[PDB]
Amino acid sequence: MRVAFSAARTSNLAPGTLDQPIVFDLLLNNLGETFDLQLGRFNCPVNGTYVFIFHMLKLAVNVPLYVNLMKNEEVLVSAYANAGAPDHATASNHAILQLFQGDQIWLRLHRGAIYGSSWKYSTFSGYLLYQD
Amino acid sequence: MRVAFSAARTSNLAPGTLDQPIVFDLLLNNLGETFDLQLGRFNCPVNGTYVFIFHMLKLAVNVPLYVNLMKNEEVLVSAYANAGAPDHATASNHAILQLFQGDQIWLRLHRGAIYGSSWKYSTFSGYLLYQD
Amino acid sequence: MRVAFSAARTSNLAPGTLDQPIVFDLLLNNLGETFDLQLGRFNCPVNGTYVFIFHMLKLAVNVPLYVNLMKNEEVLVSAYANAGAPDHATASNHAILQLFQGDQIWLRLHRGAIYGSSWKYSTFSGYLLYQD
Repeated sequence: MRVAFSAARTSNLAPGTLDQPIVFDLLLNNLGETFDLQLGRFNCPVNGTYVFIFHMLKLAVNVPLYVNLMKNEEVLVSAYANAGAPDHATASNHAILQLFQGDQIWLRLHRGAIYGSSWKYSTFSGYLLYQD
Repeated sequence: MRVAFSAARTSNLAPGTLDQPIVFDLLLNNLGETFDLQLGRFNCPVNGTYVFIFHMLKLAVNVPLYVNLMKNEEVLVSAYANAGAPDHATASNHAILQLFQGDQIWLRLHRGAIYGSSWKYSTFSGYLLYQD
Repeated sequence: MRVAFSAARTSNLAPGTLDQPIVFDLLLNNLGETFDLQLGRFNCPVNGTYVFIFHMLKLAVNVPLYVNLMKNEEVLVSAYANAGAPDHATASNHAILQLFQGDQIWLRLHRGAIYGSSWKYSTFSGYLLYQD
């Protein structure tokens, strides 16, 4: 009945193929124990309205970053970042939606690469707003 | 007593003049039925503290994007995006405020143009945090 | 038991040294009276889960912007912005965490400079999600 997670990447993610899940290595919060770091997946524990937000810093290489917020296998919302130079830029978006118990929410690295360090530029959080 | 909307643009918005409302074509959520897609307006149904957030991806043209979050006819907070090249960039901000029943919250495209597609880069959400 | 602040900078901040606090001059909201504008500090009034978010627009000079969300003296999460030219760009991030009464949350300008005007590009908000 109370759910809130906040996760960060503290090391770089540069997958060898397109459309890979963004796994996280650190949790700033995991109230309700709903977030699986190793899979990078939020497991919905109760039917309700949930809020999600993410900020992904891209690696400082001249290659764009595309990120999707996913519900199961569906793209919900997306973000783009590109510096037009070997520099960082940030891909961010948010969503509010009704979920059912068992729904999985996760972040997909469609294309590009993500910067991770102990300063936690690259973050992903969500919480239960209204139960039902 | 429970209010949450999340809207997206799935087609481009390139108004012919400055200071035009950002209309939305798709709702990811409309708990409480407070958001009018066609006008792009949130109609406050009850006095309370509300949270708003937006992410607007600009068209890939060398022209900056300025967006205002509006309360009735007043600029509340603003966002800027510019790539310095024919590339996308994202204008985002947020606000938390006390509203009265009948207040209207909406997004204004001050200058520039907004990218819309089925991948839903360009989003606008809000919700009731505390009733009163 | 109900806490929500939203603050903005309406004038430029260009500190003479690294790692300075971002003070705010304007409050869009201060439900619970927890935010000290002059220090730019949120004073946690009750143990609970809190959400924070910020958007900082950098000055239009070719110098990057680094911002940290701080808990007492600890970096929680960070943001970067750079245009690669004399142009604005936005440093944003968010976090959800458990705090105790007496904890202080604030924004640190690690390096760079922040743009402030009446259009309120540069914002910082937080609220109590769950008391306990």
